[PDB]
Amino acid sequence: MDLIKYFTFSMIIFILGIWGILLNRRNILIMLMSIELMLLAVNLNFLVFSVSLDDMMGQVFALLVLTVAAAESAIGLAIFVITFRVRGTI
Amino acid sequence: LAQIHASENSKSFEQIEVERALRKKYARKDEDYDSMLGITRETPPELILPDNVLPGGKPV
Amino acid sequence: ENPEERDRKAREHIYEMHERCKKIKEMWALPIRPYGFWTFERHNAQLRWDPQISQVAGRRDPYDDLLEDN
Amino acid sequence: DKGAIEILGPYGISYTFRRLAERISQ
Amino acid sequence: PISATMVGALLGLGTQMYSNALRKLPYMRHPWEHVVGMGLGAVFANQLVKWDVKLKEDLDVMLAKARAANERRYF
Amino acid sequence: PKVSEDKNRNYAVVAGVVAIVGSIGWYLKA
Amino acid sequence: MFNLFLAVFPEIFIINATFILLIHGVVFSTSKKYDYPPLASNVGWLGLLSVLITLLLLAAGAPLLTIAHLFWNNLFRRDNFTYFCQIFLLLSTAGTISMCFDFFDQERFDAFEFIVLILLSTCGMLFMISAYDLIAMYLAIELQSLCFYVIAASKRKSEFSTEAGLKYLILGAFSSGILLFGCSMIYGSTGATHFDQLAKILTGYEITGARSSGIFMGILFIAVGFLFKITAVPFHMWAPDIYEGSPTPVTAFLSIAPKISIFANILRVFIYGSYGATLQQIFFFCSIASMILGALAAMAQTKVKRLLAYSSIGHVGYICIGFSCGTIEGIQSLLIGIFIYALMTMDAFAIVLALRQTRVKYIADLGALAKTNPILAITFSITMFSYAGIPPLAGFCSKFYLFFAALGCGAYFLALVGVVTSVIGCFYYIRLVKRMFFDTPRTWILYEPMDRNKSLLLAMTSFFITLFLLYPSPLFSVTHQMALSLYL
Amino acid sequence: MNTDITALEKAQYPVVDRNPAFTKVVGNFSTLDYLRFSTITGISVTVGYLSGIKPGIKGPSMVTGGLIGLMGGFMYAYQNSAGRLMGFFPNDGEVASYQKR
Amino acid sequence: SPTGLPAQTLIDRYVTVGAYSLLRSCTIEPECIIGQHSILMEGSLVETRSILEAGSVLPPGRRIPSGELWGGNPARFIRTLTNEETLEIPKLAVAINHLSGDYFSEFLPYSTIYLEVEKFKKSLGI
Amino acid sequence: YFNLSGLILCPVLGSIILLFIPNSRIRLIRLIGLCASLITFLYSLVLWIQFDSSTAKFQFVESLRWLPYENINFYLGIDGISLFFVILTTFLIPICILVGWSGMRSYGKEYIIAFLICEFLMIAVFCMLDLLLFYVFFESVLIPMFIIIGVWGSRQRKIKAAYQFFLYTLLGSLFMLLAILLILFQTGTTDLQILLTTEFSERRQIFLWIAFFASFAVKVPMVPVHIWLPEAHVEAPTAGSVILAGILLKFGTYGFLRFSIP
Amino acid sequence: MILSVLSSLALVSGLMVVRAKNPVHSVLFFILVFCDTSGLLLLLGLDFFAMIFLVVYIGAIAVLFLFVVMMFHIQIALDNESIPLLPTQRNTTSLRYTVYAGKVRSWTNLETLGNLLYTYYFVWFLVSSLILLVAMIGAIVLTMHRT
Ligand SMILES: CCCCCCCCCCC(CCCCCCCCCC)(CO[C@H]1O[C@@H](CO)[C@H](O[C@@H]2O[C@@H](CO)[C@H](O)[C@@H](O)[C@@H]2O)[C@@H](O)[C@@H]1O)CO[C@H]1O[C@@H](CO)[C@H](O[C@@H]2O[C@@H](CO)[C@H](O)[C@@H](O)[C@@H]2O)[C@@H](O)[C@H]1O
Ligand SMILES: CCCCC/C=C/C/C=C\C/C=C/C/C=C/CCCC(=O)O[C@H](COC(=O)CCCCCCCCCCCCCCCCC)COP(=O)(O)O[C@H]1[C@H](O)[C@H](O)[C@@H](O)[C@H](O)[C@H]1O
Ligand SMILES: CCCCCCCCCCCCCCCCCC(=O)O[C@@H](COC(=O)CCCCCCCCCCCCCCC)COP(=O)(O)OCC[N+](C)(C)C
Ligand SMILES: CCCCCCCCCCCCCCCCCCCC(=O)O[C@H](COC(=O)CCCCCCCCCCCCCC)COP(=O)(O)OCCN
Repeated sequence: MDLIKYFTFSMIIFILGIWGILLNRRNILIMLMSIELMLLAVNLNFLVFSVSLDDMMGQVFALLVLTVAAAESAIGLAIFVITFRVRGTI
Repeated sequence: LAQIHASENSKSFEQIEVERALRKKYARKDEDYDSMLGITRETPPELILPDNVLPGGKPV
Repeated sequence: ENPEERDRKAREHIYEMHERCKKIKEMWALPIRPYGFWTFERHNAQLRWDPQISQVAGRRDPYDDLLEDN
Repeated sequence: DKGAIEILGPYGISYTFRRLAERISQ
Repeated sequence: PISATMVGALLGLGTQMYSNALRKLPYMRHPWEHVVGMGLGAVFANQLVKWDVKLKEDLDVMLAKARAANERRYF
Repeated sequence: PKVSEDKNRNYAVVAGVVAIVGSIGWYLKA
Repeated sequence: MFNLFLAVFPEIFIINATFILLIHGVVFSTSKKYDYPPLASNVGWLGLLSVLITLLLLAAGAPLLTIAHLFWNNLFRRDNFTYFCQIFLLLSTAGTISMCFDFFDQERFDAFEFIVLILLSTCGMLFMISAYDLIAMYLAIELQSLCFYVIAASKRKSEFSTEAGLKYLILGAFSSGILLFGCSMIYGSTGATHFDQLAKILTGYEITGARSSGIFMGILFIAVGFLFKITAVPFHMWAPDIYEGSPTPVTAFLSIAPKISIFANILRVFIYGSYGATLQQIFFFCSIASMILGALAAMAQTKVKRLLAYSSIGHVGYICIGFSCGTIEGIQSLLIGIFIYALMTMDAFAIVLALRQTRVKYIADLGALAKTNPILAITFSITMFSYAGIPPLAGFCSKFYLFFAALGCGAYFLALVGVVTSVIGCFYYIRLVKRMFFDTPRTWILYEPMDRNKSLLLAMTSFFITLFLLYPSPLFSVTHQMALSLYL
Repeated sequence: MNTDITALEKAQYPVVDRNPAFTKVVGNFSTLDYLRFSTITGISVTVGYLSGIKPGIKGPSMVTGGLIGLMGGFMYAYQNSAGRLMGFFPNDGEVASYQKR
Repeated sequence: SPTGLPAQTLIDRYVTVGAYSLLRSCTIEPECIIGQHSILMEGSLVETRSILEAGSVLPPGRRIPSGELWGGNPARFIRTLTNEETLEIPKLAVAINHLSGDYFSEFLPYSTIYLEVEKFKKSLGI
Repeated sequence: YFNLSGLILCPVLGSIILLFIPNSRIRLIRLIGLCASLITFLYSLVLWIQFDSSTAKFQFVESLRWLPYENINFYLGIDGISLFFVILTTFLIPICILVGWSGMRSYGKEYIIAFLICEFLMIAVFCMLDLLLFYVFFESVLIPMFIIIGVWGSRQRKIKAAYQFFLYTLLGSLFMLLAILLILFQTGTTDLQILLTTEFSERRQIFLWIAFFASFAVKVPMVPVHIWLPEAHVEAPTAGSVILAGILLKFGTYGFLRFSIP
Repeated sequence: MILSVLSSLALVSGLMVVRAKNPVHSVLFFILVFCDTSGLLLLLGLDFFAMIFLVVYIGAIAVLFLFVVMMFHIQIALDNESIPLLPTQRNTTSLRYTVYAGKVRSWTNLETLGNLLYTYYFVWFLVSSLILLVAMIGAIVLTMHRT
């Protein structure tokens, strides 16, 4: 049993990301790193399923979701930077 | 106060059009876009009154 | 109004309205998913594209390339 | 009219929506 | 009767004068664009009727296909 | 003074005339 | 080979036009000869022209949308539903661009990248409607989400705009993560991502033998993510705050365009994802809760934009009534409601933007509007009554036919909730009409007259709203044609 | 790469040269195609000129609008000509020309 | 203004200012009627729903109480306005607005005097 | 040939003409409104003359498509029951115009326009032979009467009375609309000539009858919902009370005579 | 064995990320999460994806997050689908059929991906390109103050 472990690890990563978004409502940076943790967990799901089913439709999707995750990081950090400037606090 | 009225009531047609265009161009301002572009649009001298007619002589 | 024409129009209106009513009720009786919509040609496109891309590298039977030499 | 019909009507007691809509901030 | 051309022209004139009213201007501010609006309204109404007829025909065809597909369930 | 001097404005006038003529022909030829 | 691209000229044109506009703006905004011209209106007009030209390309080429369908099969699927949905989306985008012209001049919004980002979001939604795969749908959703995150925080110096953008980005990223986990769980259970394959693999085993935990969980997660996207309660975490803090021209676009495409995706998911009527229950509860919460929350609003946001939530619930009843007459009611709601929302936001030049914030601000501008008050009252659903207006037809569809499937509980919510909505909509005409405030606020674009848009939409019942046949015909084409 | 030009909805008009080349479609342009091309180009040029006066760039806006109009009008004319050749639009003249060929 | 309030000359809605009226830094509250040859000096307040008689002068810093009729060169109290007068006050402003709108339709957006200027220039060359 | 189309279009033209007339021309507005009302009244009187009194079939029938499949359509017709209601509702309007003759300088064009829209919407109510559209014009009268009560009310109480009237009318309206929808789904159409020849099951008759009674009893106050009529009557202009007492109280009785009882 | 420890360390790192006082430590553990995920991917044979995770996640995004945290404030804060196989592999390992036909010409994870990323699914590739362009454009307009 290895598919079970691979899915359980990513499920726990997803749960941790959701917890970080929920628990750390006061801090903005944690609310971005938790989203990135969730994206990492989903990408791991797609790659593991692609290897398990012997299909290339999960690897293409993981590569294409890396771009979305990076662009979300960029836009979120820009928005945070401009947000701190205006109100002077987080 | 008579001096600004005298300088306004004697302008030619060409000067009036130019001043109207400048007044329209500088009616509303956007400091954010100017800062993003690194420029500072300043009101032309044709749209500046002498400080001797302002309520308390405001230079700024 | 001509009494005959008015009555004839009224009866014809009732008759045609009843036929249209039956037609529209049967129209409403149609299910959202038609009977075997996967059998339609618009919903069967992989069955016609995969044979065209069957010999493309990355989709071939491993023993296929071992026999294409001769 | 002014009593039971009004109190049980639209504004004698049906104006609890003020005490109900304002609670939607929760 | 009431043709699509006349109702379209009336709607175009009405929307032009409605736009003029909404801007606190006189109703017949620019007379030429009233004529332009009448023409555009007539064209739009005629095109709407012409499109409605074809749309009903296509709906009838699609419904005939759907009924034929459903009827085959009984075989 | 029988000459329009602005070259850019003249080209806009030509383009507008061409657009009107083409629209009329489009509404007539089809 | 070049003729295989006849199916993507409407998208190729808009992409290339956006590139040309970006090059033009960046070259001439940072120029010394012209003294850094504020060419936001220029780019806006050229973008509106580009939208009209790609509308001409898309509408005229109707027989050519199925060309090379086998070659494009794995990428996207174009059909009659996609054709009309895309045409309506382009029309809404053009209307929003027309409304936002006055915003660039009076308030001096000189950033031309706003129009470029709007065009890119439009391209993303065009790719969204025709998307026939989980991958394509997710990518288009992310593209439009980013284009909206950037423009939500366009007012950098504003406290509300930055907070609104941050909340929007966090909520959208969380929803995208949930949806994407659902897609992963579906892919790992069926091995397929194409909608045809995912329909053939799920249409037979209708939970007849056992409930597949992976498939059920993936369907539920996709539904939850989509419900976040349309802001149906309890997934309306920060939607009123986002609507309030966002710029009004921005709020106009997010209230219309992101809903048409997402509803198209939800329909193209229902065509295959009807797994044991699981979504029908979820959408049933979501619609009831959305109607109830919108009705009970819009009565406690004093600002115009928060009331518009809660009206949008209530109308989303009213539309989801159609989702809860899966039938041709249910999907048709859903599409008619979407169309009418989009037109009413465009009308209301044009009215709001007309008064935004004088900084309107509260409902009491528009107190003596019946005296200063006695025709704008009439137009706004007409729009409010259309929101309420008064019979003579066009807003009654959508609610009427949605209630008919709900009663068709036999859901009597939905009808009662809809009726009560309609009563409450009508009360808080005529409350606004009371302020304009019946109150006599001591202090009046005088507004400056609007421009030609918004005046024409208001006139056309007001003539549509009042005179829709006289000739409603084309809308019903096209809607019935679209609903049938979802399957055949 | 393997390609397929077949369409889901069949052509309702006679089909001549089902997969036309770019040069042949361009050489099939009729008077109506040139009319719509010129109309779109002129409308775009006029809109660009009118919209660029307030910023102060008439010529640059004229050229940008002209490029947009040329691209859009050319693709519209190509779409119409290809549809006529492939049989999706009424090809009254195309069948007359290619029958005597 | 002498009173210390801002000296902007502000006229609210439905205010009828009679002819030959000299206003300087005065503030007139809504629904007021100012008579002919009336002089409102600096920092003078005319409260709402009040009528000032023709030829009346009020020194700087004076105030006209709401709902009263005032007149005279050193403006004094005359009587208290009835309901009918204080409700017909805005109707006079509306009627004058209608007359002004009647006058407003006599002028096109652009005059045709530039043609006369061009003819005059042509009579002298350019 | 005098038909029901012209009788309905006359108030439409009257309201459209006044819509684009400057408010300074007070004399012209009053003259045109009064002339339109009188022409409509004479049209109704002529419609009386050519009324056959020996046939139960609906007379002067007119049709206009509403749904694309002709399921529901604008069917206009009069019988011996609704003829006098049409005559009365066209006769009362010129009286209402003449009532506010002296004070019309203050109300403006929106007064006569509101009354003409009221006449247009009430003529169609008594002439509709389609159940659904009878509801559409049945509850379209609220907006003109809401405006009449609120804008031209007497005291500040006008806001409360308008709310009460509007709320009661909505409560009746939607509960009747549900019954109309149930009838449409089962029968298949909403034509009166078809709904009068369809055998309804005994169980469904009581529910539908109660739902119809809910909307009609409000507009013909029986006992428990007669608390809006006095307040609306007192807080209304002199001509506004004539409309509420002369016509709007005849909707419930006509609704019972036309739909519920058959 | 290797899977268990490589998963446990990643779980602890993520837990520390979501429950860290100093954001610098949170970002440092956020790096370790991907450091472990890369090894987990390497255990699957996806060598290319592990290297890209190193290049992209902890090469670009982690560096960007570190830049933002540091210079700015450093302020404080189963049985249904696939039933598992029980450990019966003494005989199962012997029951291992190897098909030599699929090994004569074997592709790598890189060229297998590139065979279909650019030809058969190129539209999604261009959509990701457009997303990157949107990010580039939005970076400036939000954060730009010249002179
Ligand atoms: C909001 C205003 C409310 C006004 C509506 C009430 C006033 C009544 C006039 C409504 C009006 C204009 C619509 C106005 C659009 C609004 C403006 C939009 C914005 C513009 C700024 C349409 O009304 C008719 O249109 C018919 C459709 O054809 C429909 O009949 C149904 O059709 C079947 C379907 O297939 C159904 O199966 C079936 O059950 C019905 O037979 C009905 O809708 C109705 O009879 C008037 O009719 C006008 O269209 C047609 C007649 O047809 C006339 O020309 C036609 O052209 C060719 C056909 O293309 C024909 O070859 C030609 O022979 C004919 O001459 C016109 O000269 C004019 O008469
Ligand atoms: C009495 C019975 C008849 C009664 C009927 C009489 C009919 C008269 C005949 C034709 C009427 C024509 C109507 C067409 C009108 C179009 C709108 C006018 C457009 C126009 O502003 O002009 C040109 C623009 O150039 C074009 O960008 C686009 C302009 C292209 C179109 C101009 C071509 C006009 C030629 C028409 C053919 C004339 C043929 C002879 C006609 C006379 C018969 C002998 C002047 O630009 P410009 O920079 O100096 O200034 C403009 C202008 O001020 C405003 O548009 C703006 O304020 C400003 O921003 C700027 O844009
Ligand atoms: C070919 C593929 C696309 C290549 C570009 C892709 C990127 C798009 C970039 C678009 C923005 C840049 C567009 C070119 C900017 C330069 C414009 C230009 O060449 O004209 C100049 C000057 O060149 C001209 O002579 C005017 C040319 C405009 C009129 C040309 C006819 C209209 C052509 C439009 C339709 C054809 C499309 C363009 C040709 C392919 C502008 O005139 P002014 O400087 O204002 O005139 C000087 C006098 N005064 C300042 C006092 C006003
Ligand atoms: C539907 C129910 C029936 C309704 C009735 C329909 C009747 C048919 C339509 C009749 C229209 C009549 C209009 C008269 C013609 C006047 C047009 C002149 C406009 C013009 O000259 O261009 C400039 C503005 O452009 C503009 O004003 C263009 C404004 C266009 C706004 C909408 C653009 C299309 C959006 C897509 C449709 C809307 C959404 C639908 C889903 C004017 O410039 P200026 O001198 O005034 O000064 C600067 C102001 N900018």
